[PDB]
Amino acid sequence: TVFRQENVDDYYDTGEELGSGQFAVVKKCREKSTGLQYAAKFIKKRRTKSSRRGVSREDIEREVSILKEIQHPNVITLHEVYENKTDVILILELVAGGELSLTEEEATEFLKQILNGVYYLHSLQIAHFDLKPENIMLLDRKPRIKIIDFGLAHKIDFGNEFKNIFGTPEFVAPEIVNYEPLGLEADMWSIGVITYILLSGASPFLGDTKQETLANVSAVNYEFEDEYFSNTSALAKDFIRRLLVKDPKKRMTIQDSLQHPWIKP
Repeated sequence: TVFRQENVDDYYDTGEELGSGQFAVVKKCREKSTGLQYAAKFIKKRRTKSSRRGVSREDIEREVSILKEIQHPNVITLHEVYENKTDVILILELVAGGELSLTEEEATEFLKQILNGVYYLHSLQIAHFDLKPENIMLLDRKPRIKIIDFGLAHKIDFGNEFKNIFGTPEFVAPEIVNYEPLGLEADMWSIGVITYILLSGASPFLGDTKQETLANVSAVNYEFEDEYFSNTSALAKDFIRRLLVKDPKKRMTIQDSLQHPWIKP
């Protein structure tokens, strides 16, 4: 699939930088025709078939196709796509409040929005595969959150996928660490990690090196530290405990998480 090949600078003016990854930079921008503001994500293309630098066209097209499907208040939306020889430029909804220890009411206020967004995605059989605090942004810093960064997202048409998929060690599920088939359940593990950090300020599996962290993830090597959780409700801990489960089949689903007594009204 091809994208708009006019010069993006003829239609948008860029401003301050908003975000910056391995092969992508995000710039605030303004559409000349409407004055409306967006975030332009410049993704570097692979230059050769076997290069390791840049993002493969297959991966860029997958991200664009998924983004085109989504319209939900808790997930970033895609406005336009441009391209040239060096970059694909996604014109994305501007999320300007930056990245997301709290009281349980504050934590559940944000968590519920995360769950609503993930419920939408999983209902469409979209696994995000990169859920982590860095990918949970606010619109204005009770703020509105937006799930961002669909660079690892995959449609899960057969219940699972078996691809080269691997995010940030602190947040990946054991099946990712062990290179097993992956489904929607991996996102639910990541939500459990996010909830643990939201309530305590501490990362449940983090070791001194990436390999240690991954070994901890695979072994489900975490515990609730009393110094961090002494005033946290047992129901909150129950919610986390039913997500940080090694067997994906025994882990709470997104629907389970919405009906759990800590969440359900």
